[PDB]
Amino acid sequence: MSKFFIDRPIFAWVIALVIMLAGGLSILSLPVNQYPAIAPPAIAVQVSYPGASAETVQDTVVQVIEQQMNGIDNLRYISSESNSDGSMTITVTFEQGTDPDIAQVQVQNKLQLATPLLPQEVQRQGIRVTKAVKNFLMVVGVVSTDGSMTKEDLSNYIVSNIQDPLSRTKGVGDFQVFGSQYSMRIWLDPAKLNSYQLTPGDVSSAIQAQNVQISSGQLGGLPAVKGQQLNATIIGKTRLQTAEQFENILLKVNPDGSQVRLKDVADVGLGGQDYSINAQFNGSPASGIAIKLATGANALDTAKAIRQTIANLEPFMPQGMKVVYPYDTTPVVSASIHEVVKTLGEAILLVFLVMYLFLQNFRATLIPTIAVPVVLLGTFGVLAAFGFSINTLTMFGMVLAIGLLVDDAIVVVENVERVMAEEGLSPREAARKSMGQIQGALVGIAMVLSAVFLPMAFFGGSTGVIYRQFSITIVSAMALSVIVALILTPALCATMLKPIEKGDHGEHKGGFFGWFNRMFLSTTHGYERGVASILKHRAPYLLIYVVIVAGMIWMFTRIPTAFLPDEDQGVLFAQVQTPPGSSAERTQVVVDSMREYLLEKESSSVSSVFTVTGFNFAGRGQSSGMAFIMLKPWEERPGGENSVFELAKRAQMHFFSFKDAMVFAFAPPSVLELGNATGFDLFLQDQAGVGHEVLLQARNKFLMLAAQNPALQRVRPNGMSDEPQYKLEIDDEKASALGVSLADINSTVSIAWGSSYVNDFIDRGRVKRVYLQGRPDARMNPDDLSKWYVRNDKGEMVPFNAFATGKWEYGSPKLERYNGVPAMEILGEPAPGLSSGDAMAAVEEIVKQLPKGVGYSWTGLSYEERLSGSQAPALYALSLLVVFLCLAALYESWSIPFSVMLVVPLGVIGALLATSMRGLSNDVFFQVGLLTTIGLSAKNAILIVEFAKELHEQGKGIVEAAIEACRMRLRPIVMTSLAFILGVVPLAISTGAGSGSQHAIGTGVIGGMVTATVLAIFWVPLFYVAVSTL
Amino acid sequence: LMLAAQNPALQRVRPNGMSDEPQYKLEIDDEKASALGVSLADINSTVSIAWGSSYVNDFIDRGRVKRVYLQGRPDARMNPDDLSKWYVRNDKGEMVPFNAFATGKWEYGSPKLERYNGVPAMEILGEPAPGLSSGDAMAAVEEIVKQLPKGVGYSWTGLSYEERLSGSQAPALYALSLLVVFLCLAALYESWSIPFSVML
Amino acid sequence: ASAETVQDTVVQVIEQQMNGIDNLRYISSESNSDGSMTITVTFEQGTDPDIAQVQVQNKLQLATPLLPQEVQRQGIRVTKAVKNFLMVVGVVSTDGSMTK
Amino acid sequence: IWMFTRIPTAFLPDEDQGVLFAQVQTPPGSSAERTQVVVDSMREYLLEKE
Amino acid sequence: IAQVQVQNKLQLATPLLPQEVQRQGIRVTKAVKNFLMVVGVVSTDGSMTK
Amino acid sequence: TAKAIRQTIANLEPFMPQGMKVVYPYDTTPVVSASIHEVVKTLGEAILLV
Ligand SMILES: CC(C)(C)c1csc(NC(=O)c2ccn3c(=O)c(/C=C/c4nnn[nH]4)c(N4CCC[C@@H](OC(=O)NCC[N+](C)(C)CC(=O)[O-])C4)nc3c2)n1
Ligand SMILES: CCCCCCCCCCCCO[C@@H]1O[C@H](CO)[C@@H](O[C@H]2O[C@H](CO)[C@@H](O)[C@H](O)[C@H]2O)[C@H](O)[C@H]1O
Ligand SMILES: CCCCCCCCCCCCO[C@@H]1O[C@H](CO)[C@@H](O[C@H]2O[C@H](CO)[C@@H](O)[C@H](O)[C@H]2O)[C@H](O)[C@H]1O
Ligand SMILES: CCCCCCCCCCCCO[C@@H]1O[C@H](CO)[C@@H](O[C@H]2O[C@H](CO)[C@@H](O)[C@H](O)[C@H]2O)[C@H](O)[C@H]1O
Repeated sequence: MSKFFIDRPIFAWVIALVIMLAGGLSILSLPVNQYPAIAPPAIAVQVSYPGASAETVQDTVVQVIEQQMNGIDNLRYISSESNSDGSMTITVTFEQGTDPDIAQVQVQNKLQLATPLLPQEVQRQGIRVTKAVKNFLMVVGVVSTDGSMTKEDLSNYIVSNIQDPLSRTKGVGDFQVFGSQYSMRIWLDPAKLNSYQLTPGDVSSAIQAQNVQISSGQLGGLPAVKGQQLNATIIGKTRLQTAEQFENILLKVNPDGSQVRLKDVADVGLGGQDYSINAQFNGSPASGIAIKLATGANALDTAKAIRQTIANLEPFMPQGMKVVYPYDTTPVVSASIHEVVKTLGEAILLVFLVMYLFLQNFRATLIPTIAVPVVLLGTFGVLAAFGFSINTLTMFGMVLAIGLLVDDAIVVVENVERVMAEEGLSPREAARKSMGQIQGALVGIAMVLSAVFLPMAFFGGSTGVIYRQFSITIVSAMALSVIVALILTPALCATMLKPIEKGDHGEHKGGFFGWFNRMFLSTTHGYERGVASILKHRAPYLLIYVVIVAGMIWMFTRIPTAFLPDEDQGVLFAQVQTPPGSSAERTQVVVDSMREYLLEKESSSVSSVFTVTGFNFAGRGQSSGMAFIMLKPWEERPGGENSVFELAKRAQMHFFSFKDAMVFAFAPPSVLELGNATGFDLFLQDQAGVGHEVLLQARNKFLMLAAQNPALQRVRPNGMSDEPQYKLEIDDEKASALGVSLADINSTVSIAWGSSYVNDFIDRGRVKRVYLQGRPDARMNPDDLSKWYVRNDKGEMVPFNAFATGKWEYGSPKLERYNGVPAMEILGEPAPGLSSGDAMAAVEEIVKQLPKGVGYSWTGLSYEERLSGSQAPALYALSLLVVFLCLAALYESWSIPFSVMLVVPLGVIGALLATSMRGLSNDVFFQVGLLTTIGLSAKNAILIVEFAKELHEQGKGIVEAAIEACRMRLRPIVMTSLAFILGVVPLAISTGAGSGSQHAIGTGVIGGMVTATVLAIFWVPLFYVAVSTL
Repeated sequence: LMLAAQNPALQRVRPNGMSDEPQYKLEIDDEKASALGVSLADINSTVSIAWGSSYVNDFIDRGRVKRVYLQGRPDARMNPDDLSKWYVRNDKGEMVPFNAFATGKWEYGSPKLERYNGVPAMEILGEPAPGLSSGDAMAAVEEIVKQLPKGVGYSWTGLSYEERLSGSQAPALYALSLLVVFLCLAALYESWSIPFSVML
Repeated sequence: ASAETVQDTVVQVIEQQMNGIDNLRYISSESNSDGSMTITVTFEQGTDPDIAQVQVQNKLQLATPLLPQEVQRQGIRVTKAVKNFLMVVGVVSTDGSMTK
Repeated sequence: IWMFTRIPTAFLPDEDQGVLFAQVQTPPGSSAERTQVVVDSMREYLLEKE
Repeated sequence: IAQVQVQNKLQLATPLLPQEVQRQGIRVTKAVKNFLMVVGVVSTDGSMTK
Repeated sequence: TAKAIRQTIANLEPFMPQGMKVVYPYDTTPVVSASIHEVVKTLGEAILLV
C-alpha cells in the first residue's frame, strides 16, 4: 500500500470517506450512559411477611426459597437477609457477562417452583424478582410542601398518576417507587370489640364473606333451548370501594331489635400498605422514584424526556405537591462529552500550531487536520461494531488515545518534509521514499502496541470490565490510525505538499522563524554532541540507568495503591443508628437535627437533603434511618472546603457529640454500581449447624482480635446488633382450661399485633389491598397485650393475661445467610500504608482461631480481586514475550529488541514521580495512562533504532548510525511531545465534574511524558550501541 | 364510519369492537338476605354454579382426563324470569326464594373494550375502492380523521404501519445507494468526472 | 368479570409493565365481558422471539401481585403470536353416526 | 421529479391467493341460531351460486 | 429456552395438581441422561448409620 | 465440573463429624483423563517413531 495509494489519492480519499461515514452514522446512535455494567450482575428476590420475626421470615420463606434455588447457570454465590420489619432479600450474584434476562428468568423459575412451599400470607403477598444493579439515572422526589399529604398519600399519587406515563417515556428502564399504592386500612379497637363478645378473626371472616365479587353467569348460555333469541351476559356486583361500604358490613345482630357493624368496633380509612419506611425531602414528607436507563437508551435524551412527562403532569397536581429532582446523572455524562470534544479540538489546534512553528508550511499544517478526525470518526464506528457505548471510560479512552493518534500524523508528514529538504525529492518522491523507511516500523509498532494494551482486556471481574473499556477503545484507535497513516496520509502528503530546495533548512529566512530555525538547528547539533559524548563514555551512564531503574522499583512500593480515584459526584451519605430498641420517631429526631444543620449551617455547599427512617446500609429497622445529601453544582461551590470530602470531614465533628446515636458520615465510592470499593469483605458461616449464638461469638472473637492486629483497621460488622425482644408465652394447660381455642389465641395475635392482608377492593379501577390490625394505642406496651379478648367454648371473652406470660429475651433483628448456611458479614481494610493481599493474608490467619463449625467465604470485591490478581503475572509475561517477538522480526535480531524495551523504566519513573508528588494513588486510571506513556515511548524508541538500523546497514558505524538516527528523529519527537503535554495539561488542572479522574491521567502521563522524552533521546542510542557492541 | 361509507376512495370500511350490548344488571340488598336467614354473600355458590359452568373436578374417560362440570338445566337460565326458580337453602333449613333479594335492572355496557398503547381504542379496517392503492386509501383516511372531536387521534397499525414505514425509508435508500455507486466508481476509476458523468 | 373490570384490574396493570421492554414496536390489548383478555406485544423485526418472550415473562412476574387473587392463583398464559392459520385439519362423518 | 409524486403508493401487491374469508357478526345480543342461519345462507349463495 | 418453555407450560398445569404434590416441591432440571459420578459418605468407626 | 465438585466437598470436609470420610463410588471422569493421556502418549511415540 502507501506507494499504491500515493498514486491513487482518490481511492485513498474514498477509504477515508467510507470510514468517516461509518463513524458518523455510528457516532449518532450509540447508546450514551455514564458507566457500562462493571458490577457482577445480580437478581433480588423479595417479599414482606407483614409483621413477622426475623426468625419466622428466615425459617419460613428464606430457608425454603433458598433450598430450591439451585441448578442455575452462571451463579457465583448467594446471600440472604431476613429483617425485623418482615422483609427479606435473597441476592443471587452471577458472573460478569451473564445475560441479565436469562439470569433473572432462571431465578424466578426456581422461585415459582418454591412458592407452594411458602406460608399462605406470603404467597398472597406475591414475591418480587428484579435486577439489583444500582446504576440509577435520576431519583425524583414528590413532596408535600405544606405538609398536608402524608408519604403514603404521595406514593399512591405516584402509582396512580405518575407511574404509567413515566413508564411510557422514551428510554426509561426499570424504576423503583419509594412506597406503594393505597390500602383500605382498618383499625380494630380491643375494648369496642370485647363489649360485643367479638374476635378480630370474626371481622376478617365477615369482610371475606361481605367484600367479594359475585361471579355472575350468562342469560341464554349455551347449550340453550330452541328459541333462546336473547343471549346476554349478566353482571353481578363488584366489590366495596368506599371506606363507608366497609364501615358498614354486619358483624353481629343483637338479641333485641338491632344490628352491629364494623364502624362500631374499628376505625377505617385508606392508608399505607406498610408503615416501616418514612422519608422526607427537607423535612417535608415525600415519596419519589429511582429511575434506571433502559438498555441502549441515551442518558441525556431520556433525562430530558422524563422531565417533559413530569412537566406535562405538573398542571394537574394537588396543591402543595412539588416534584423536585435531587439526583441526576446528566450533569456528569454531559461534562464528560464536552470535556472530550474540547480536548479533541484543543489537540487538533495545538497540533496545527507546533506543525507551523516547526514546518513553516501552511499546507503541511492540515494533513494532520484531515487525518485525526477521520480516525476518531472511524473509532466510534469500530466501538459500535464491538457493541460498546459512549460512556465515562470509552470517552477517557479516546482522550488517552489522542497522544498516539497525533504522533502517527506528525511522524508521516515531518518525514516527507525532512526527506524533501535534505534530498530535494519531489513531494511524491519523498512520500514513497519516506514510506519505504516507515511502513515497516509502523506496521510493527501496531503489533507492539497491541501487546501493550490487549492483555489488560483479559482480566476478569469488575476490574477487568473497566480495563476492557480502555483497552478496546484504544487499540481500535491505534489500529485505525496505523491504517490511515498508511493509506490516507502518504497520499495527502504527495498531493498537498510543496517542493523545497535541497539543503534549505531555512535560516536565511530572518524574522522570527529565521531566529527559530537557526536556534533549533544549534540545539540539534548540541543534542548530537550530547549523544556522541554518551556513546564515548558508556559505563557511567549505563550505571545511572541502573540507578533510575531502582528508583522506579522503589517508587512503586511506596505509592498508595487504591482501586479507583476518589470522586466528587454531587452526593454525600449519612448513616444513623440510634441504639437497640429505639423507635423510628426517636430515630426521626436525629435525622431531622441532621438535616436542619446541613441546610442551615452548611448551605455554602449543600443543596437538598433526603432523609429516610427505618432503612440503612446496615439493614432495615426502627432504629436505622439515614440521609442522602444532595450538593449544589460544582460551579456553585468552588474551593476545596466545599468538596464532598471536606463537607463530610466536618459533619463527622458536628455529630461526634451525640451520646445516643452513632452517626457515620461518608462519601460514595465513585462507581456507585459497585457498592463499597475499599478494603475487604467476608461472611462467616455456620457450617456444622452450631447455632446463632456460637456464630455470634465467633463474630465477636474475630472482631476484638482484628482490632488488636497490626495489618487491619476499621474492622466492623456490616449487619446489625442483637437486641431485646418480647417472648410472649402461651400456656396450653390453663388455656384449654378457660376452654379457649388455641388456634384462636395466636390467630388473634397475628391480626391484632402483626396485621393481616384480608382482601382486595377496586379503588378507582385499580384493585388494592385491605389490611386489618389493632389500632395503635392498643398495641404499644406489654400491658396493651392484656387489652385483648378471645372467645372460648361458650360465648365468654377471655383476657390475654389469663393464659399469656411475657418475657424479655434477646435475639436478632437481621439474620444473614451466605450460600444456604447462616452468616455474618464482616467488613474492614488494611492498616494504612499496607495492601489488600496483606490484610487478606492476615484475616486468612485470624480466621484459624475460630470455633469449629464456623468457616468463612470472601465475597464481593474481595472475591473478585483474589481471582483477577492471580492472573496478572501470566498477562504481564505474555505482554512482554509478545512485544519482544514483534521487535525481533522487525529488527531481524534477537538482541536489538532489548534496546527498545529498556526505555520502559524511563517512561514510568516520571509517571511515578508526578503521581507520588501530587499525592495520588496507584489506581486504574494511573495504570492505563502509564501504559499510554510507555506505549508512546516504545514508539519513539522503535523509530530511532529502526533508523539507526537502516543506516548502519546502508553502510556506516554503529556509533555513527546512532547519532545520525537521533537528529533525524529529534524533531518529530519534540514536536509530538510538546503537542501532547500541552493538550493534556487541562486534565492535569481540571476542575469539578469528573475532574478527580482527569487528575489521575493528567498527572500520570506527562510525568512519564516529560521524563521519557528528555531521556530516551539520550539512552536509546546508548542501548542500541550498547547491545550492538556486546 | 359514517363519512367512510360516504367517501368515494374507500370501500368495505368496518369496525372491530362489536358495539355496546344488553347486560342484565343484577342486584342485592345485603340487608334483606340477613333478615331472612341466608347471611353473608354465600349466594355466589348458587349464581355462578347455575348460570355459569363450574369445573368441579376430574374424571378419567377412556384413559384420558376430562373435566366434570356443574351447570343449571338449559330451560332454567334463559330469561330474567328463570332466576325466580332458584331457592337458596336456609340457616334453619327452608327454601328462601331468590325474590327476597333480587332486582334485575336490565342494563348495558361493552362486550369488548380494546386498547392500544395505553390509551383506550377502537380499531377500524377497510380496503381501498377498486383501481386505487392502499396509499390513496391511507391518504383519504387522514382527512376524514380531522373531523374528529379534538382529543381523539388515531394510530396506524399492522400493514398500515408496515407501509407508513416502508415509505419513509425510500428517500435514504436512494441517497445511500446513489452515494455508494459514486464512491465505488471514484475508487475503481481514479476519477471524479467519471462518477459525475454517471450520476447525471 | 365485567369487560371494564377486566380492563381495569388486569390489562391496565400488566400492560403498564410491558411498557419499556427492548425493541418494543407497539402494544394492543383487549378485554371482554366474558372474563378473558389479551395483550399483544409487537416487537421490531430483528428481535429474537425467545428473548422477547422471556423479557415479557420477566415483566409479567412483576405485575402479578397487583392482580385479583382469582386471576393470580390461576396462572397467566404467555406464547408466540402467529396471525395466520397454516391449515384447518377437519373431520366429518361418512354416514352420520358421529354428532358434532 | 414531477412524474414521481404523480404515481400512487402501495406496500404489497394484491394476490389471488386462492382463498377468501367471510366474517359474520349478528347484532349485539343474538342467539346461536340467529348467527347460524345467516352463516348458512352465505355458505349456499356461494357454494351454489359462485 | 427449552427449560423456560417447558416450565412455562408446566406452570399452567400446577394449579390443577393435588396440594400434597404442589407442597412436595417439583424439580424442573436440564441435565444430561447419565450419572457423572456418585459422591459417597461412609462411617469410619460405625458411629454413623445409613 | 468434576474438578469443581472435588472442590466443593474439598472445603466442606473440615466440618464433617469425626467418624466420616467422603468417597467416590461411581465416577466417569477417570476415563477421560486416562483416554486423552493415552492419546497424548501415542502421539509422542508417533513423533519419535517418524
Ligand atoms: C445513591 C443515589 C442513587 C445517588 C441516590 C441519591 S438520592 C437517592 N434516592 C434517595 O435519596 C431515596 C429517598 C427515599 N427513599 C425511600 O423512601 C425508600 C423507601 C421506600 C419504600 N417505602 N415503603 N416501601 N418502600 C427507598 N427504598 C428503601 C427500601 C429499599 C429500596 O427498595 C424499594 O423501596 N423499592 C421500591 C419497590 N417497592 C417498595 C415499591 C416494592 C413494592 O411494590 O412494595 C429503596 N429508597 C429511597 C431513596 N439515591
Ligand atoms: C500470525 C502472524 C503474526 C505476525 C507478527 C509478526 C510482526 C512483524 C512486524 C512487521 C515487520 C516488517 O518488517 C519488514 O521487513 C524487513 C525487516 O526484516 C525490513 O526491510 C529492511 O530491509 C533493509 C535491508 O535488509 C533495510 O535497509 C531496512 O531496515 C528495511 O528496508 C522492513 O523494516 C519491513 O518492511
Ligand atoms: C499481534 C497481536 C498480539 C497482541 C495480543 C496478545 C494478547 C495477550 C494474550 C493473553 C490472553 C491469554 O489469556 C490468559 O491466559 C493465561 C495463560 O493460560 C491465563 O493464566 C492462567 O494460566 C497460567 C499458567 O498456568 C496461570 O499462571 C494463571 O494465573 C492462570 O490464570 C490467564 O488467566 C488468561 O487471562
Ligand atoms: C481492530 C481492532 C481490534 C481490537 C479488539 C480486540 C478484542 C480482544 C478482547 C478479548 C476479550 C477476552 O474476554 C475475557 O477473557 C477473560 C480471560 O480469559 C475472562 O476471564 C475468565 O478467564 C480465565 C480463564 O482462564 C479465569 O482465570 C478468569 O477468572 C475468568 O473469569 C473474561 O471473563 C472474558 O470476558
